[PDB]
Amino acid sequence: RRGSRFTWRKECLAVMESYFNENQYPDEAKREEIANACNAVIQKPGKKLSDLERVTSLKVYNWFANRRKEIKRRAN
Amino acid sequence: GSRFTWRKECLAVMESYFNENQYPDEAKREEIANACNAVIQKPGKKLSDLERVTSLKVYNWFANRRKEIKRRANIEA
DNA sequence: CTGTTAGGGTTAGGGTTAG
DNA sequence: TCTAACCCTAACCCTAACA
Ligand SMILES: [Cl-]
Repeated sequence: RRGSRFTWRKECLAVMESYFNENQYPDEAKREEIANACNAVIQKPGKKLSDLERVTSLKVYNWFANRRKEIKRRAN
Repeated sequence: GSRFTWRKECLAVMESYFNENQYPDEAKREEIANACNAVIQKPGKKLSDLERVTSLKVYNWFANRRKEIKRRANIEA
């Protein structure tokens, strides 16, 4: 975990939250869908997405999981 | 004041460890803390809870140090 | 028997607060 | 002002409860 830390861009979070309200438990395929969705919003024309910037299904997973946890905790 | 303040000697000690490893575990942090206290400890005087060094404080400092460094890096870039 | 993952933890980067 | 303590949460580990 000592590597530089990834940041979710405001535009990705929108897609995320959109998909999150619909359903908070995306399956693998769904996560891939959301991943491509997010990438499509951030990729700059004419440039490939760096491996550090590209959203993967796993990032999406962890995001959902973490959010669920934060909510459950923030409900006392 | 009424907030914890790092004594120079303590900082020196901690820095000596920071240059070797920047992520000391609990046990190591105990060692470091005890080292610090030993130095700032005066005879026949119990160190007040505030000025007393603990593994948690060491932890906080190490983290803050790493972060300060990462800032200093971006400043020069 | 093989394979997934919820949700209980922890570690640590980038930033903000509080005294 | 100065910075120790804290906040948030990305990214992982672990085991029970499944399919
Ligand atoms: Cl931290």
